[PDB]
Amino acid sequence: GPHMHKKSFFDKKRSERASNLAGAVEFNDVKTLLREWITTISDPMEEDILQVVKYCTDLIEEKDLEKLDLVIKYMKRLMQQSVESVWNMAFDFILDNVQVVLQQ
Amino acid sequence: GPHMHKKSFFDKKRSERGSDASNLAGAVEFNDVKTLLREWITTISDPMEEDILQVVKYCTDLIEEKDLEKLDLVIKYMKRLMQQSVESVWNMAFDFILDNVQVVLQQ
Amino acid sequence: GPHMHKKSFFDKKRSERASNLAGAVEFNDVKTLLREWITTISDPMEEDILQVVKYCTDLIEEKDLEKLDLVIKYMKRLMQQSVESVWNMAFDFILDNVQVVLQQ
Amino acid sequence: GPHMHKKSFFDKKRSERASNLAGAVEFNDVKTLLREWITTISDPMEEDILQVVKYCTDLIEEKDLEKLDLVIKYMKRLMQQSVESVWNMAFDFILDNVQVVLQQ
Ligand SMILES: [Mg+2]
Ligand SMILES: [Mg+2]
Ligand SMILES: [Mg+2]
Ligand SMILES: [Mg+2]
Ligand SMILES: [Mg+2]
Ligand code: NI
Ligand code: NI
Ligand code: NI
Ligand code: NI
Ligand code: NI
Ligand code: NI
Repeated sequence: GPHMHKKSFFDKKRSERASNLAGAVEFNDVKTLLREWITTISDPMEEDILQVVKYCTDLIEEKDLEKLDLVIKYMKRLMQQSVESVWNMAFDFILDNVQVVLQQ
Repeated sequence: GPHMHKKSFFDKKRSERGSDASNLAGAVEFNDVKTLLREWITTISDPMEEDILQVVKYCTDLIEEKDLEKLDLVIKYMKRLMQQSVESVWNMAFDFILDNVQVVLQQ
Repeated sequence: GPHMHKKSFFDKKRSERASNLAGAVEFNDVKTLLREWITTISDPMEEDILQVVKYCTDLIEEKDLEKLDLVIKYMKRLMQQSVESVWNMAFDFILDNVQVVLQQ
Repeated sequence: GPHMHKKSFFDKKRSERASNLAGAVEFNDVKTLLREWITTISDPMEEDILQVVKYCTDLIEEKDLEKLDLVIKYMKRLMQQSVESVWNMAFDFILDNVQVVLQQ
């Protein structure tokens, strides 16, 4: 019967190419991915949001809090700039779930 | 680990009433149907695939019982409310509902 | 492209008809639904498993721990009787998630 | 509230590493992945089943019908050998969806 296709952006980008987001390790590569994600996709997928949360918590795990601050500040800018409420809510979720691991 | 909760609007509403024949979350009559519709587009910021597909089924069930008259109203109502949203997710949800309904109508 | 349909058993049963499972309030009605679910369906759906967990936590909420014990003991029997690992795992998940709410 | 985690096996294996299954191109690599998937996982995920269907259709796309026959014959053996009905049904779905693309 009728169906919708939920395509993971980060799965595609990883398929096209140690804390990494869709394979990207360096901050300039990571911000290129996040820019393409936020500006190209209209509805962020749960999988992709959770893949970003894992990247951030992996940064916390390897104590690279410098990169984490850059990643969060960049996402804050782009996602809060968005006219779409889904991207505003996606940021709150990412932030709230990162804060929890930081506060441990 | 971290998680998101995808709650079905029409499942909730069917639990609150529920059922009375073609229905949307239990609602059979147009005036109770446009009401469940009314409440969905207006409250929910991100529509769920389940709810979108529950609407498509209702519409195709109308086509099935040849109630093309009620179907005209149901689509005409959603065409009104969904197209007039600022959120792209609701614009895309309408295209999907329409495109899938048109296919069955065009048969 | 190709796709799979996840069909909710409890949604169907509710459609065909204050703590309730697919509309059923009385224990004899609830055990009839659970019997039909476990003995009729080959692969339990996440939605249906979570709909059972909600019913069980709603019982805890209205302090009807008598009904809850009957519901769990009945599901233990039927789901552990199953040859299919999916039904065995579905029970563990329901039990583990009910214990959490009981322990609160 | 209560939740289930659907972890993609092939996403994990691709993350740990032109037609490929989770990065694996050569048949011995592909059969190693399929063996670990079928023998390690109790309930196959929709995403992973659809990732296998995409690999087979990608083989059809590059006209490598030799590799496709090896992949299907191997999956037939392992998935039909399984005690779990979910794996028997997963094979039928993969085969039926491959036949559709072959019939085009
Ligand atoms: Mg917040
Ligand atoms: Mg269209
Ligand atoms: Mg346990
Ligand atoms: Mg399953
Ligand atoms: Mg077949
Ligand atoms: Ni279908
Ligand atoms: Ni979790
Ligand atoms: Ni439902
Ligand atoms: Ni499709
Ligand atoms: Ni939760
Ligand atoms: Ni994935």
